[PDB]
Amino acid sequence: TMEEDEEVLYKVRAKLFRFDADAKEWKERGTGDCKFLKNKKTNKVRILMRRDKTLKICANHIIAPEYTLKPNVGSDRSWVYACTADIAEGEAEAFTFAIRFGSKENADKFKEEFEKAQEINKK
Amino acid sequence: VQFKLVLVGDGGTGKTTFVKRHLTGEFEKKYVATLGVEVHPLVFHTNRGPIKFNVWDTAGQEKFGGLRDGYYIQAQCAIIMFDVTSRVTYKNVPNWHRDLVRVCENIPIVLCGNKVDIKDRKVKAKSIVFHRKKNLQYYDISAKSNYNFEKPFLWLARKLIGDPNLEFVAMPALAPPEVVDDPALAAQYEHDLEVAQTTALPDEDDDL
Amino acid sequence: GAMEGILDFSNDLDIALLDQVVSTFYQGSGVQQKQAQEILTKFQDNPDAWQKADQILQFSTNPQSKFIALSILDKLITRKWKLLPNDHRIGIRNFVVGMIISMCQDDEVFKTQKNLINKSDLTLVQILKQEWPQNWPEFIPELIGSSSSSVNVCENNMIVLKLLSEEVFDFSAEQMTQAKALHLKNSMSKEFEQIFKLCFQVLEQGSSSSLIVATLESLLRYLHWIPYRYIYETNILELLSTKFMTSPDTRAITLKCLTEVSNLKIPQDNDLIKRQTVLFFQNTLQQIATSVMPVTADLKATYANANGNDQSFLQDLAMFLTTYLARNRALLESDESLRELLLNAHQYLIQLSKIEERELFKTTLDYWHNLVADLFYEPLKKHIYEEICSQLRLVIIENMVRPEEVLVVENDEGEIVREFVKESDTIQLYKSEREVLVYLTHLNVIDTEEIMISKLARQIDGSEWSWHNINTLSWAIGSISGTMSEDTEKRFVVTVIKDLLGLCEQKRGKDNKAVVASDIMYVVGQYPRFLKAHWNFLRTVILKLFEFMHETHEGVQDMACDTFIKIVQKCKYHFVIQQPRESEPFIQTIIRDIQKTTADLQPQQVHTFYKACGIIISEERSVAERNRLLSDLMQLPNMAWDTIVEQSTANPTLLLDSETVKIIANIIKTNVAVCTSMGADFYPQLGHIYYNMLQLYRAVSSMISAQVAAEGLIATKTPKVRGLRTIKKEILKLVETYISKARNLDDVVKVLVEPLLNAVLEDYMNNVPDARDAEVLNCMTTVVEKVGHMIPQGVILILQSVFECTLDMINKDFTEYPEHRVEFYKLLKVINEKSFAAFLELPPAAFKLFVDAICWAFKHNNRDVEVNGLQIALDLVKNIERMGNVPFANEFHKNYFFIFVSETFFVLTDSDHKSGFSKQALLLMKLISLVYDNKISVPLYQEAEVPQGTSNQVYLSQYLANMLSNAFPHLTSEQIASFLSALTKQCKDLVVFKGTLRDFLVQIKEVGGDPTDYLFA
Ligand SMILES: Nc1nc2c(ncn2[C@@H]2O[C@H](COP(=O)(O)OP(=O)(O)OP(=O)(O)O)[C@@H](O)[C@H]2O)c(=O)[nH]1
Ligand SMILES: [Cl-]
Ligand SMILES: [Cl-]
Ligand SMILES: [Cl-]
Ligand SMILES: [Cl-]
Ligand SMILES: [Cl-]
Ligand SMILES: [Cl-]
Ligand SMILES: [Mg+2]
Ligand SMILES: [Mg+2]
Repeated sequence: TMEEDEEVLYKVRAKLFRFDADAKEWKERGTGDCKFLKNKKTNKVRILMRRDKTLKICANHIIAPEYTLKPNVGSDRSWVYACTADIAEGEAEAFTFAIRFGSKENADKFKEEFEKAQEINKK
Repeated sequence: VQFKLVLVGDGGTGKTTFVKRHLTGEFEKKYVATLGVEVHPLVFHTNRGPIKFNVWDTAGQEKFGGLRDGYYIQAQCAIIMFDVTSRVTYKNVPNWHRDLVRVCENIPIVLCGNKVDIKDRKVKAKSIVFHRKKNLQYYDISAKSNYNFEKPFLWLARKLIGDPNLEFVAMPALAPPEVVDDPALAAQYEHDLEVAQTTALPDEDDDL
Repeated sequence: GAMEGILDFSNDLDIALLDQVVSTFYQGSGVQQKQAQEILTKFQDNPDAWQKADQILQFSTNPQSKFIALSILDKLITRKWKLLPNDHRIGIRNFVVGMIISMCQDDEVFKTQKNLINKSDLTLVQILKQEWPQNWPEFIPELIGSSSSSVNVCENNMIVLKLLSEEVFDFSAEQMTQAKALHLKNSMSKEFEQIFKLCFQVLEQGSSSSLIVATLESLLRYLHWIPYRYIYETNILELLSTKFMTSPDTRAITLKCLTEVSNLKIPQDNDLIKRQTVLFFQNTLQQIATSVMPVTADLKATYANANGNDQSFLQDLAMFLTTYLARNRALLESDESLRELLLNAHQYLIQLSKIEERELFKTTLDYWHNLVADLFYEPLKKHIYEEICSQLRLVIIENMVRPEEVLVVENDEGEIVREFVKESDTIQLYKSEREVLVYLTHLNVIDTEEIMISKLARQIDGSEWSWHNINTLSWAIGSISGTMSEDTEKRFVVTVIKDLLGLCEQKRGKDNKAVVASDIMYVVGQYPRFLKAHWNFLRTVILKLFEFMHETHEGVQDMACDTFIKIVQKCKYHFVIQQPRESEPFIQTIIRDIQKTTADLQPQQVHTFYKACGIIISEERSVAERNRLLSDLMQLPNMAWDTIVEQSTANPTLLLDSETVKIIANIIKTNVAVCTSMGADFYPQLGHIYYNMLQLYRAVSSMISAQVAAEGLIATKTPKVRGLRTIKKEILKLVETYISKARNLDDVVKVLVEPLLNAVLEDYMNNVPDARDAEVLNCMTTVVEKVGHMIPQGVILILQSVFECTLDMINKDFTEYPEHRVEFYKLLKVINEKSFAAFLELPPAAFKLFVDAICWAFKHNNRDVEVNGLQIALDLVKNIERMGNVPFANEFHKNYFFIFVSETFFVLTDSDHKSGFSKQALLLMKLISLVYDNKISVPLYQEAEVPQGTSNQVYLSQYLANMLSNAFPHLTSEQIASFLSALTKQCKDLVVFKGTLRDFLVQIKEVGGDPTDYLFA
């Protein structure tokens, strides 16, 4: 799985979207467990998310200190952010993601963990 | 290791939506009728290595049928789709099956009843028996709720590889790039993110 | 690029280039494959492409190219064959026949090009459907004899005959007119003596050939239709049941042939045909036992290994056994020399029923239902099957699947969780299992209890403990409720409850507690009769449910509330009375600690709890004590409500608190939930809130409009506005819920309706489209349905406020505003049914939009819209007819009769609304019968158009002939005239009328349809 050298800092169920600006609409990329994984050798923290049943990767990127979580006009339980190097589908790509959770509490927990992981990565 | 899969069924039953869900994760809500055929490669990781389906997603509307049974040549498996909210699409399943097996006489075939997420169901479980004498696998599926959405490919893979214990496994996850561009230095960042923020996410009443 | 050259028909076709395009499409990938696809489709679609087929078939080196050439001819043959001059048809016939013979006589081509030869055979069969036998009387004699000169040609002729039989008997009903289907069936029937002669000879002189298999494949098709004497008066049954079962390469097709034989309903007075039906079964089962596997074989393991064709064989064996035995097992039940055969066959089915494969298990379960239903009714039969039924009890009890009520499930990581989705397929499988197990319990109640009771002991004593084992056992125990005596049930259920309770006290961890709790809840909810008669148990059960409502597992809490509802719908009486040994009725105890009990429940589970209390409360029929019980129940929401209204009106800006909006929505939802179960009895509680609720509706409506104006349409997506609109929706839902169940309709009209319409109608009409709630239309539908006849002016006001503005939302496309679409036509349906006078009071321009809206509904593929649109048109035609010979009705027909006829014809004939065929035909029949019954009092035509005095009958046929001539120019005048003559004669006979329409739909898909086809009836 290439996860055996990592510690699960945080896990939450979520639905991930990517923005398609050609169509100016959000498109689902996956639903499943969003995991914050800290590599035990480098202490680098990444988001890794796999789809239910197929276990296919829909998010794989470092939680960069440069990223910023922003609200979406329609939701009190989601965050959108620009990511510049996600390798879920092969070569590194940039996306505008949105990630939605089961509750506002989960979304607030995710944001606090996201920022904790950003501090870890700055070292 | 790749296998040709033809996907057939009446127009609007959900063939392209089902394929797009598997390709990209998305749920396409609009109905854009397929013109002839669209071919999409589709890879699954298994405990027996990767399996690749070349998915021939064919047109169900007669006036868009293109080459019709010409698409079936050299197929190694197939999915016949119908819509459990539309009885006419089930009544046409014998017709699609007839055309298919006249070209592909000995292939594994899954019969799929789509849209089982809709509450007002018209083709009830007990009505669905066409697969019995024809040796097809049957699944209730929903591309919308993803109920059983992996099962047609898992069953076909087990038949094509010849291993009933085959399972999907978690794809490898390489360490992602650590040095990345700051998106906020990209100038169009402010415009691009505002558009994303002020476009509402779909289905805000869903549980996720 | 170079590939496009094949589309230029002003040059000779570059055959090598076609083959490369084809190769790129089939063997290539990416952009090149996709470009080649578009080029091939355009080439195939060129109306002159068939002139190239001869050339492609002779000179191409690509079998796929030749397949496509045949597809091109196939389109020509099935569609425009009759325009070709006869020399061209004879010519095409000759080189298709010649190519087939040539390919079969080349051994290497016959072996390697099966796809292409099969396609050519099908193409020939299409020619036969056009030409045979009237222009080809010698085909069957020519086929039969050409078979003797070559093994390959003989085999391929079996393929041609198989396909011909398929096209004429199995797939004709949709694809041919009734008359042509009958013509081709009679033609094949006339010639079948010779065909069977050839088939039987091949079968006698062979063992395992590809020629044998092909011949048996053709026989499988014949068995659908041929006379019985060919099966029972030749040697063919012995050959099928012995010789062809021995060899594996003929076994699968022979089993399928024997399944088809097994379904014919024999002449049941004939003792010799009966002996032959017994014998072929004896032979087949003997072949299975000695050549394939003995009756003791572990078919579960065999199927799971999935070697070779084992799975298909075991599927086909189940189909054979169930088909034969459902039809013929009585032939085996009285003769004692047949007992072992009867029981071995059923023992094979027992083994098949252990296979882990849901669809196969359902196939055998269908048979078991057939068997046990018969043993339940038919004297002196059940003892024959005692050992089979005892084994079956075990199989079903050990393989029960999860009932709908059980909300906790084991996920893929091994955790017990609330179910994500309902599973209609397993819910149905559970109900099928319950049906069989109910019967089996009646057949031997002692065996059933013994099995279940000893299985339970091995769960308590741990020797067989597991989630799967306690689950399947508990589900089986619940499923047989109603099968036992109340006295055996008493001891049985008492035993199961106490044992399951002890299970729950013992097992540690959230997961084992949630599993055993769900099993306790399933069992108790299934046995209301026992709980009714035993208050001490009912009380502990209910109190135990209240304990489960405090568990951390949401699946357990949800299930406790649903089980509460389920028990109380049946046992409510024992909550409303005072029990001996109890200080007060239990309903009053429940109401008192309602805050304590529900404290850990989520809002929607709290609402279910209140709905349950509403069920109990409505058991009380003394009006005074019930209104007091209602008042007692609603204390906490009424107290929250009273607070909210005094603060909300003291400063209208307290509603921007999003937490206040949530509290308001839950108060209304609590009222909806209680009103759902109490119905008309809810009226006192609605009276306490009604006027302040409608004021809140207004205040919320103003905030929504102000938010949209200040922030734009995107405001409707915000959590704030969605929360405000939920207050409006829940308020409409409460009123709709009450009015749907109300009995005092005078109070509805005199107290409720006027403030309702003042509060909702103008707000709907004067909001922008994206702010309009489709629930307004839904609420108005119930108002019109229940009291529309008492408020004719209100119905007119409803129409004026919603009709044109909602129509304008939904008449640019078929997709926008899906809820409004559906509710819109539901409302128009009930107004047109119950208050048709309101449409008479429309100005003519608005009535015209009404007709437009109805025909617009025809054209939807969405069934909820389409079905209501066709019903409205039918009801409107009936409404107009009931008015008689008056100006409004005469003007309706002159303005709109032919619009309805032509719009109905358009959706009938355009091949995109086939789901509505029956209602379309019904509507069209009604319109035509109006004219032939002379119910239209004025001329449908203008002064000059035809001679004065001309009947509407003559003019209708002339309008329709002209309409059809221009819309289907490829029909001859006679086709159109014969079709219309049949259609008008048959307008009192729906099934015949529909057949004539289906025949028309066949004929418009081709050229040269026979006009005499319409004389079929
Ligand atoms: N509710 C529901 N809708 C679905 C589901 N699957 C598909 N749909 C919808 O139904 C329509 C199906 O469209 P397509 O997938 O394009 O249909 P198709 O079968 O590919 O049609 P052709 O390409 O014409 O043959 C789309 O509007 C989908 O959004 C489902 O599981 N549930
Ligand atoms: Cl169902
Ligand atoms: Cl071919
Ligand atoms: Cl005979
Ligand atoms: Cl009762
Ligand atoms: Cl119109
Ligand atoms: Cl004519
Ligand atoms: Mg499609
Ligand atoms: Mg790196």
